[PDB]
Amino acid sequence: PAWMPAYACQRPTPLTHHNTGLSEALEILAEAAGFEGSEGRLLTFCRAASVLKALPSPVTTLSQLQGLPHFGEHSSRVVQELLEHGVCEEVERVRRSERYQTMKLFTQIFGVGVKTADRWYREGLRTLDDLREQPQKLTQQQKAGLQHHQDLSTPVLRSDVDALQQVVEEAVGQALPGATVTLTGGFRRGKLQGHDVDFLITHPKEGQEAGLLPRVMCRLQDQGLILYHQHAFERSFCIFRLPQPGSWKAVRVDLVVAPVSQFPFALLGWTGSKLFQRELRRFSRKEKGLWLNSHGLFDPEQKTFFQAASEEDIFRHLGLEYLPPEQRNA
DNA sequence: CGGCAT
DNA sequence: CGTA
DNA sequence: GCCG
Ligand SMILES: O=c1ccn([C@H]2C[C@H](O)[C@@H](COP(=O)(O)NP(=O)(O)OP(=O)(O)O)O2)c(=O)[nH]1
Ligand SMILES: [Cl-]
Ligand SMILES: [Mg+2]
Ligand SMILES: [Mg+2]
Ligand code: NA
Repeated sequence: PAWMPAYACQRPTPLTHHNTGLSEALEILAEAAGFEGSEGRLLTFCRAASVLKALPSPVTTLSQLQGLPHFGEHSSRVVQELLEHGVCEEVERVRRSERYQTMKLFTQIFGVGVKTADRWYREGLRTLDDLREQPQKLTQQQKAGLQHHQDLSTPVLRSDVDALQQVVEEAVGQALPGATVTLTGGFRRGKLQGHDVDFLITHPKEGQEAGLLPRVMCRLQDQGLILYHQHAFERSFCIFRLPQPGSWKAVRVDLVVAPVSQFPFALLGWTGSKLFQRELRRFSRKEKGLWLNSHGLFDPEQKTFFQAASEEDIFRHLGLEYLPPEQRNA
């Protein structure tokens, strides 16, 4: 064989695709690699999973893997076992292990990463109740993640997004006339549910957006909408008290402010997917010698930044065919 | 061998 | 360390 | 784990 470029940013990956079972097994091994501190193995298994998402058809025979980037002996054996038996022993052993289940439980708490989760695991902790019993071990961020864990485990729906965008737009418009709010993250790629809602805020006049995020946060807090926030800043990782009929639920909301000169770069970065953006930044540095992030695209030889008005401008400058957000689901 | 996004 |  |  199939046409398959080596970088995920070089091929469309739609929201709905084939090979979900194969990819899900490889993503288990990727997650497990991360839990053991092997970020390189995590990347390869993520990349191999992503290749299967971009293929035109279901993989039914091992021969359909011939020539594909990021498939070597290990990833191919996993697919082979799934095709020949419907299960992969290594994947089942990982999935059912106490280590994997506990690390997954702890790292899905807001404020907990692999290193913290592993420290707790080595100390004998296994459940969220164990963590509540030892609050000396917890940052304020982790306390918020634990306190709202049940709600944060509930998928965020489009109806939630629409309600949240309205209250964010109200606060932004109170804080700075003419400022705008753009939905980014997974919902912009067409995802129907998510773990949070991500919003990008800017203003058409360069510089007007300075100091905006603290003013937005104060106005949301005054409406009773903020359960948790981190506190001059450009990114806010919040938990909102989202009104529901007769009640409310906690929802993670991320806010990012960019000057309008940087808006295309921030929109590109925050629309994702995470793997798509890692691969795009890798492509930029290795194939073009340019450094890419949410602020800009830097040429370290001329010592200049590329001026962009659109995401299309950035793809074109990197020599890449443009992909709309719904084809960035790597 | 070492990189693996910023 | 955590976060996007 | 895979590859530049
Ligand atoms: O490590 C990261 C995490 C996120 N990002 C970018 C891409 C990602 O799509 C976007 C928003 O991050 P989220 O964690 O909110 N992921 P997403 O919105 O894609 O999915 P969901 O929120 O449903 O998990 O920010 C990175 O660049 N690096
Ligand atoms: Cl960034
Ligand atoms: Mg998101
Ligand atoms: Mg987010
Ligand atoms: Na976490």
